[PDB]
Amino acid sequence: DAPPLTLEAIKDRVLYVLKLYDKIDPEKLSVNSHFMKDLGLDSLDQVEIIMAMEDEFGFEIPDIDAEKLMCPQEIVDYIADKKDVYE
Amino acid sequence: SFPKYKPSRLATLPATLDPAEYDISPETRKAQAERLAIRSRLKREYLLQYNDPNRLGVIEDPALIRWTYARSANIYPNFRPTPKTSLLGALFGIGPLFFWYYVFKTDRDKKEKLIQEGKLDQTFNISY
Amino acid sequence: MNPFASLTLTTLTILTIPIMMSNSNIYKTNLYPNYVKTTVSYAFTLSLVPLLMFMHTGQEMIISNWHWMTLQTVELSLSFKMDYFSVMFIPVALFVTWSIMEFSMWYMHSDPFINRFFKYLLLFLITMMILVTANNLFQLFIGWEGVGIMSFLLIGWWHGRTDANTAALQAILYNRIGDIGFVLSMAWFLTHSNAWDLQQIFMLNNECPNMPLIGLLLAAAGKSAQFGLHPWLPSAMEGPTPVSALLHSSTMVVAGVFLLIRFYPLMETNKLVQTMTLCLGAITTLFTALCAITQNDIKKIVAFSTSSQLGLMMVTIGINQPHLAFLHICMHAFFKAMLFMCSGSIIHSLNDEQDIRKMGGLYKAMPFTTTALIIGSLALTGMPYLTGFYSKDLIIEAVNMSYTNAWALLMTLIATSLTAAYSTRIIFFAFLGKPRFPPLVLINENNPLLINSIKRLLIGSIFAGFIISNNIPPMTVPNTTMPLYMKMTALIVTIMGFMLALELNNTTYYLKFKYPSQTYKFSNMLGYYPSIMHRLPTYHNLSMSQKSASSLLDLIWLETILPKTTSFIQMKMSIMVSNQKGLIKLYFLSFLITIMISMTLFN
Amino acid sequence: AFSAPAAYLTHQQKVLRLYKRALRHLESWCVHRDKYRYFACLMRARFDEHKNEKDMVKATQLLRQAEEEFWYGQHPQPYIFPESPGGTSYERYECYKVPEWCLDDWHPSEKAMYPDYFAKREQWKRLRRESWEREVKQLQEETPPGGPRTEALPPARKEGDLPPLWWHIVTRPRERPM
Amino acid sequence: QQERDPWYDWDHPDLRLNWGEPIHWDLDMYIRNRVDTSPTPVSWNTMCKHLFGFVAFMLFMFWVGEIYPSYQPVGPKQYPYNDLYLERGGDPTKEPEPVVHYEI
Amino acid sequence: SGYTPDEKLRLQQLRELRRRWLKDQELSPREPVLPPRKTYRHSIFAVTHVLIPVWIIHYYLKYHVTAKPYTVVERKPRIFPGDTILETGEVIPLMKEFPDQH
Amino acid sequence: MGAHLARRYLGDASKEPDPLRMPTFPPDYGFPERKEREMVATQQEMNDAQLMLQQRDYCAHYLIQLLKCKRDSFPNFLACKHEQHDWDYCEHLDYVKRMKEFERERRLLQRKKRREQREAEMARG
Amino acid sequence: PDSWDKDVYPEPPRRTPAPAPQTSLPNPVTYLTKIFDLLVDRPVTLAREFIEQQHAKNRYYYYHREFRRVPDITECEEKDILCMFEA
Ligand SMILES: CCCCCCCCCCCCCCCCCC(=O)OC[C@H](COP(=O)([O-])OCC(O)COP(=O)([O-])OC[C@@H](COC(=O)CCCCCCCCCCCCCCCCC)OC(=O)CCCCCCCCCCCCCCCCC)OC(=O)CCCCCCCCCCCCCCCCC
Ligand SMILES: CCCCCCCCCCCCCCCCCC(=O)OC[C@H](COP(=O)([O-])OCC[N+](C)(C)C)OC(=O)CCCCCCCCCCCCCCCCC
Ligand SMILES: CCCCCCCC/C=C/CCCCCCCC(=O)OC[C@H](COP(=O)(O)OCCN)OC(=O)CCCCCCC/C=C/CCCCCCCC
Ligand SMILES: CCCCCCCC/C=C\CCCCCCCC(=O)OC[C@H](COP(=O)(O)OCCN)OC(=O)CCCCCCC/C=C/CCCCCCCC
Ligand SMILES: CCCCCCCC/C=C\CCCCCCCC(=O)O[C@H](COC(=O)CCCCCCC/C=C/CCCCCCCC)COP(=O)(O)OCCN
Ligand SMILES: *P(=O)(O)OCC(C)(C)[C@H](O)C(=O)NCCC(=O)NCCSC(=O)CCCCCCCCCCCCC
Repeated sequence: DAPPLTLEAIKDRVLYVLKLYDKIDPEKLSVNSHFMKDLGLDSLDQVEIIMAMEDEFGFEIPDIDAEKLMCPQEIVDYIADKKDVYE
Repeated sequence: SFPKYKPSRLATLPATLDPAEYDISPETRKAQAERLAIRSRLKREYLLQYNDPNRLGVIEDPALIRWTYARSANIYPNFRPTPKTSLLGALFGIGPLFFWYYVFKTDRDKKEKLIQEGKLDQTFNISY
Repeated sequence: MNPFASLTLTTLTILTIPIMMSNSNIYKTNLYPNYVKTTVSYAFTLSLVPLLMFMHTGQEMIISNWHWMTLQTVELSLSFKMDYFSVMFIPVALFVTWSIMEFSMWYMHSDPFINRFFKYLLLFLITMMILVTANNLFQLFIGWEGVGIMSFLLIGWWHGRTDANTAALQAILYNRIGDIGFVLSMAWFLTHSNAWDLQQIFMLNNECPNMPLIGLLLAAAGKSAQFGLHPWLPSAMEGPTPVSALLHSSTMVVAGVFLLIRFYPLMETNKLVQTMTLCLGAITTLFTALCAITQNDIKKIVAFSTSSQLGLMMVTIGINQPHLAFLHICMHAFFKAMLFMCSGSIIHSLNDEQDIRKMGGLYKAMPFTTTALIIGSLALTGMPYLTGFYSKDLIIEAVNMSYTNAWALLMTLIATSLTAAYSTRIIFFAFLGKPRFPPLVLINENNPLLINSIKRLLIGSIFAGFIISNNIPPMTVPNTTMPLYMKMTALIVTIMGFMLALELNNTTYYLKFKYPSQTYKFSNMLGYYPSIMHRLPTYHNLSMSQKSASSLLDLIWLETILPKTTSFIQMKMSIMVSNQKGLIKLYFLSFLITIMISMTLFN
Repeated sequence: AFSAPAAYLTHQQKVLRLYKRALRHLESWCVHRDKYRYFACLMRARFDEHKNEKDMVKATQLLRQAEEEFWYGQHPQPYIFPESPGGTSYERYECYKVPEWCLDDWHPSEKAMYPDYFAKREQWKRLRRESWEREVKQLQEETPPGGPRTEALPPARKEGDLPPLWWHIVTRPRERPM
Repeated sequence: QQERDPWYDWDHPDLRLNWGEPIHWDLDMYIRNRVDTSPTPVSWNTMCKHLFGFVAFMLFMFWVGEIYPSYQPVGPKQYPYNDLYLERGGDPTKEPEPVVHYEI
Repeated sequence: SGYTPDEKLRLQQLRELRRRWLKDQELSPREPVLPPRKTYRHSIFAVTHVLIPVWIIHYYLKYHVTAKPYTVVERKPRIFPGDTILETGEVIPLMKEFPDQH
Repeated sequence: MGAHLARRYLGDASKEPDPLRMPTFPPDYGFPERKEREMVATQQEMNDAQLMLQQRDYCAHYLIQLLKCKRDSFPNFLACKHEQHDWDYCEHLDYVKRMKEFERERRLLQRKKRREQREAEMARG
Repeated sequence: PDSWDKDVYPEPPRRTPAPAPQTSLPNPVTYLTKIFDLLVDRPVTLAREFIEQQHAKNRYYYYHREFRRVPDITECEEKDILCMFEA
């Protein structure tokens, strides 16, 4: 019924959420932008980003895996792997 | 400040409210590491067997075998007629029998006495 | 002859027909759901015909076609009672089932076993028809157990869900307590009347006693989920939405009320059982409404509303008004099925989301669903000229003007107010306000199947109570004279509930946060009944089953008394006998002792 | 679920999990988005106020008090995502998940109904059977003499190898198998 | 097993068990289809007290309402022919005690 | 925490293998190879499914069920004052003259 | 519901009537000439019409007329409004007669209380 | 059929009131009765006529077994097995 997800759509949506975040400069934001190394965030900000992704995609990321997603590309890979997206 | 949560048998204490979860000694970390090591060893053995391509059948579980053996075939050899066991067995095996015997005997005696006195409504009772 | 019995039996037979065709390529293909829906619609028309026949001359018949077996002086035969209740409930059930089947054609489109789902729905319908048309206690029990086990199968539709499995088992347990009551009633009736059929039961039981009527009441409470045995109905929402719409709320949970209606002569004869029925219904409706007003799952809210309506029906039976209960059964079937269909449409549109805290903006997002749900909630609360007006208003008026329990009357009024309150909660948290669902908007309700099914159940939520109430003969004396403040009691309490619920819902927009109250925690946690009564008795029974019966008695003491003690005694005696050293001096001395004993102590 | 657990949760992990739980329960209480944003900002203000604390004993005491406050003030019926454990759609499709070992019990006619799929399946089976010895050798080379100390598996060091114990992870059933 | 962690990668995801680990003596009782000991938002004693108080209060008020019933300021319903003596099954041979109703 | 290099590399390799597995799980255009082996619909449905059961049941009731006593019992029709009994050509008389109540 | 419940339960239950035991006084007590109620429909007519035993009250003839009207004009169920109104008015008159009986019992009980209190006062002094 | 004894199975005479309509609307019950007679009753009557014609081609009879009266247990002597069996 619902249209299937794709890698490009997942990347677009996660970058959309990150660009809507007010503590991230959209011009310096890319899929390889580390949240703490080159974006200057901290643990609480990373937790809030993970929660925003959970709200965006309508599913919960366990805390054991959420503490390791430090890149938009990593978030995309996790979502695609969980949703069984291969294209 | 806030009302305290009182744990029970069926309402066990949550892990975030356990006082021992915040008083950690270096020995506790060693115990946790040992537990993790044991779990990892068991997991590695199971995963090797599970991912073996030539395996065709059921991976026998020694823990399951021990549980089934202990619950069924290991009870009597480890039984000693202590006063507790004697009293509990006598109660739970005899008391209900005499209770039901007394109840049914009283009921049937009352019914028989009513029938003999001829004051029991037995009309339309032609199927017994 | 007469086209009455022939057409009733023909409706039953054509209902049974597609089950036989389940072993064919029609069942193997994807036309089976449409085939079943067409069969149900044809059955609905062919059942409408005898309803027209009854409303003209009031014709009632019983058909005893097949003789099963004669137990000496008791004859059990396949008998059908095509009276007013049967000929009025069959078309309503068929109409609701037709609408639910179309809704399920739309809804369970991606399910690999949609054919099996429709087969199970048809089997449930057949069992319900058997229960309704049964003329004797044995056939009634057959229908009872058939609908129970079909409910068990359909609640656990997703076999991989532990919650679904435990919900199905819990429903079976409560229905089995009800069956205990039913079997008590059957045994008493056979023993004291030599009959299992209603005609001879009514002929011989001029003053029905407490034991059989309490058995019937217990069976009805178990089936209709009254207080004490209620929690299975809210937990039965683990199944697919079509199952909740058709089976539980509409047609299955009214089985206990229907059973109590069928024995209304005996209920009239007794008084204590009437009082107990009234009290049970009052406490049930009050408790279920109070739990409903604070739930966040829409299916659970509708389930608790159904339980409250069942409690109201039980109250109506307790005040000696059997026919008003039947009228309420029909109207409630209509608008409750429509409400469940609307909730299912909302859930499907929002990607299997069943939380009003995530629903929002649906007033303009989903126009037709919003209209249908508003009409259903107006009918549920007793809008002065909808389907719910011709039953609930009369029920409230009859409760007011009766020699009943004051506490029961007060609880009934409070339950009506709480009904308005939770209807307001559903509407406010589901349709008004701003969206709270995920940004990807997949809302689409333009499916002809969904639209047509909701539309058919929507015309019946406006123009059905009027027709039904104007086309039935008067079976009760009306309450023409009453005070003005009592004539509009239902409207006043309904408006009070509306206003209070709306105020408390508007207070949620304020930027103020406070911790919950004891009353809120009690109401949201379902009164703590599921926790205590599902943890303590189960733990104690499962503990005594292992500690006492299995280990202590079977594995230890039953082994110790007969076989182990005898074996030990024999082993000790064998050791004593055979422990001889083979010394001729010793056993010749034993020979001498034996000789002396035989010579002296033997005369 | 995809990550091997550690022996214990550090203080940072404990406070982050408490923060996420508190935010989720606050969202459950604060249904509307603006109210939730206001109170979530207040909650993060509290966390940032307590963020800088050199005394670990005092930090642990604050964490314990915060956990007690959360347990007292938690939502009795918190929001749960439908597919998450405890959700209304949790484990719904577990009955539709059928494995490839069931798939290889098919009849020859059924297999002939799908000719192209089973050629690739045979290729996958050969690939699995040609790597098991290398996988077990790599696993036994990298383990400490006592045994594994964690549930983390090594990757494939060589170009022609595959990460050991990959078959079931790769060939697990789809989340919507039917 | 309900108390056990749901997000861990168990060897038996439905039972939430690992291969080789010791099995509780009462696993048959503590499966997710049976007795649950998971923590509750409200203490067990408080829940029991509230439930018992609610049911006891309801029973007491039902008894109070039974001994103080509600009715309407009307007389008994009047029926003809000796309060329908023959219609309710009275013996035709015997003559019932007359019941006479007067206008008012 | 974060991804160690070993964990990241293993995850990358597993993702590659899983995506290739799913791509293989796709089907071919030819893949399902089957063996070689409405007024009309509603009319053919109405004759059998409705007309045959009603014929069978009417035949069973009129000649077998009603061949035995008391198998089919009908509640007697309600007789009102001022009526005509059709069986015997009888006339059931009217009631008294109602006193007007306004 | 009503003030009578409050009077009986929070006042003088002796002066308030008992619904399950009334009437207590003789029907002719205070009525020099009282007319027995008249029943129009006969027992045989009610039996043939198969009225329910609760419906076989003194208003049964209007119910019989309503049933005959409804049966004759079957397809047009919006027909017997006049018969329905006549039956409702007859039931209303029966109910107001019951209310008159209740009020008579109430004030007879209070008159008895006044008389016995006056007698007690006379006996005392 | 009425192949049973009316005295053994009594049935009061059936009084059916004559139809006296008071409205101009047609009777759907009457129309449906006509349709039922045209579509069902006539075909089943024809089928039954054919079947009964076939039955009358070869007509055979069965009898009700009559049992003689024998002396009863009151007249039977003690330990008289044959008389006891008959009784
Ligand atoms: C052992 C006891 C046994 C009792 C048996 C008898 C039971 C009787 C029940 C009576 C009715 C109960 C109503 C619901 C109570 C629960 C409310 C709730 O949970 O709301 C949350 C829920 C919303 O929750 P949420 O949106 O998720 O957010 C929750 C908040 O975050 C956080 O929520 P919150 O907690 O902040 O909000 C709750 C708050 C606000 O809610 C209310 O105030 C609800 C009641 C509204 C007022 C009702 C009375 C006023 C109107 C009638 C006045 C008299 C009229 C007389 C004449 C009538 C005829 C003309 O209420 C309270 O704090 C206390 C309420 C006490 C109610 C009385 C019964 C329980 C007493 C228990 C003892 C302890 C009490 C203190 C609390 C615990 C300790 C701290 O509220 C609703 O959905 C609406 C609730 C109100 C509906 C009212 C409908 C009408 C009620 C009947 C009116 C009269 C009708 C006619 C009667 C017959 C006349 C002849
Ligand atoms: C006489 C000719 C009339 C004109 C032509 C009519 C159409 C042509 C066919 C002949 C129809 C004859 C009249 C029939 C009734 C028509 C409707 C009517 O009068 O309604 C009155 C009433 C409506 O009257 P009312 O009460 O609303 O009128 C109120 C009037 N005012 C407001 C002015 C006071 O409706 C009904 O009775 C409802 C009928 C429902 C029928 C449901 C479908 C039945 C399907 C049966 C299928 C199976 C058939 C075969 C069975 C045997 C087995 C094979
Ligand atoms: C006389 C016959 C016995 C009468 C009842 C006596 C007590 C019954 C003993 C029950 C034995 C327990 C067997 C255990 C089977 C498995 C239990 C089980 O599956 O778990 C509990 C299971 C499901 O757990 P959940 O709450 O759904 O948790 C889900 C979490 N996601 O719940 C149950 O089924 C237990 C219900 C036990 C019923 C006890 C309450 C019945 C007492 C009320 C009787 C009074 C009725 C009043 C009406 C009177 C009318 C005149
Ligand atoms: C005394 C007067 C009152 C007597 C009682 C009157 C009850 C009236 C009930 C409805 C009237 C009968 C309508 C007949 C509908 C069945 C016709 C049928 O079989 O299908 C035709 C047709 C199309 O069906 P599909 O599923 O789309 O098939 C498409 C094929 N390609 O059916 C329809 O949809 C007609 C639309 C129905 C309009 C909505 C009617 C709502 C009725 C509400 C009240 C009905 C309650 C049921 C009985 C009430 C009394 C207990
Ligand atoms: C006045 C109201 C009574 C209400 C009853 C409520 C239920 C309480 C009764 C049953 C509870 C269990 C009592 C019997 C079980 C024995 C207790 C026991 O095991 O004690 C032993 C030691 O044995 C004793 O102490 C014996 C004391 C009790 C003896 C009672 C009198 C003996 C009765 C003789 C009759 C036995 C047969 C009864 C059935 C016969 C057929 C009816 C050791 O206990 P521990 O678990 O190790 O320590 C726990 C400390 N809290
Ligand atoms: P990130 O990696 O940048 O690092 C942040 C952390 C917090 C890990 C720090 O590095 C750190 O460890 N700092 C010192 C330790 C510390 O801050 N301890 C105290 C923090 S916990 C605390 O203060 C919480 C108190 C407020 C929140 C209480 C929650 C109660 C509300 C429950 C409501 C539920 C329903 C509404």
